[PDB]
Amino acid sequence: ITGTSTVGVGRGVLGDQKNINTTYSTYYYLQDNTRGNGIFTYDAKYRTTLPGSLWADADNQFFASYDAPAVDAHYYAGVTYDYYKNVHNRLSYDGNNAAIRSSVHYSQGYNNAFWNGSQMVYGDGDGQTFIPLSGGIDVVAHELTHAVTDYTAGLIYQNESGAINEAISDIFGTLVEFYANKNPDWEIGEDVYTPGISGDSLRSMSDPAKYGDPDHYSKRYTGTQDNGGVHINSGIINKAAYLISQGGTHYGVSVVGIGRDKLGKIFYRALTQYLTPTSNFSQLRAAAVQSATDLYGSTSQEVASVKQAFDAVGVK
Ligand SMILES: CC(C)C[C@H](NP(=O)(O)CNC(=O)OCc1ccccc1)C(=O)NCN
Ligand SMILES: [Ca+2]
Ligand SMILES: [Ca+2]
Ligand SMILES: [Ca+2]
Ligand SMILES: [Ca+2]
Ligand SMILES: [Zn+2]
Repeated sequence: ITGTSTVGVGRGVLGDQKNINTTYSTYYYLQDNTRGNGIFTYDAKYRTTLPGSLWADADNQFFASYDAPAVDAHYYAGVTYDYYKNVHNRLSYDGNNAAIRSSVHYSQGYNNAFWNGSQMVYGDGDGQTFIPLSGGIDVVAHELTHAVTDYTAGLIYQNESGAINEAISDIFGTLVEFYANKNPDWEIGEDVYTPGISGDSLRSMSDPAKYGDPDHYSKRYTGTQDNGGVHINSGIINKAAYLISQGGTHYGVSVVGIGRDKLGKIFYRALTQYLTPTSNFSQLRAAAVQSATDLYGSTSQEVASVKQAFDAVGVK
């Protein structure tokens, strides 16, 4: 909408207060004009029609319980935009400052979030498996990263290319969580998953097997559920990424960690310069090796550590 840029205040899903960028034109809208061609947050009103209504508020204060998922979807989309711009010199998901749109209050009891090809969508959860999913900064960044992948490598959402697609979203979701620096970890979704159980998460990158996911190519899932295991076999790549950054000895193979920033540079370059829609795990290894070579040199520790990490997870 046309209006003037304003700053509202509200509370997110976890009860924390934050300022948000809004737009005033009769109402205050969840429309942040400070980033690209805007960040826009919509109310899906418990239905499945998308996007729903651009979020309108009478007083620019967002402290109602119903407001909380919108506050966080809007704010964390801004953090994710800032990460891509400031760290990777990427302007929104398309590289051209495309408007970023999210809908909250999608459906009833909906234990998931997704990118639908055009926008982000967040359920409220059923209150037992999830609380509203935009409360997780890693979740929000996972979703926006699907848009980045779709505009760049274009990894098809099936089998190994789809597991790479998933891992890219977990990797950058985690790197955004570290960028914001509030309780960062190598776990996925912990802030919104299972409110009645402390210390768990949907997936672990540091130890995927904690939640049943493979941590070695020999343990990969080969069936048809979950689009050929895209959220399962992502553990193999998540583990490799974790090892590149943090190091470790895994199935007897030692990896010297090179840190999160270099992990992010290597994988961002692989995603945007070398991967293709049908890349498999072996092709990802080659893309990561080439990316590290471009950035750090063929004889660098960074290249050596990429090779060790893929060796450790059984990907040649
Ligand atoms: C981080 C988690 C809390 C949420 C995450 N959800 P996701 O992996 O973005 C689902 N996307 C999808 O199916 O895209 C496929 C698709 C394509 C077009 C239209 C609709 C759907 C997940 O791990 N969900 C499984 N628990
Ligand atoms: Ca209000
Ligand atoms: Ca965390
Ligand atoms: Ca996390
Ligand atoms: Ca929990
Ligand atoms: Zn995903």
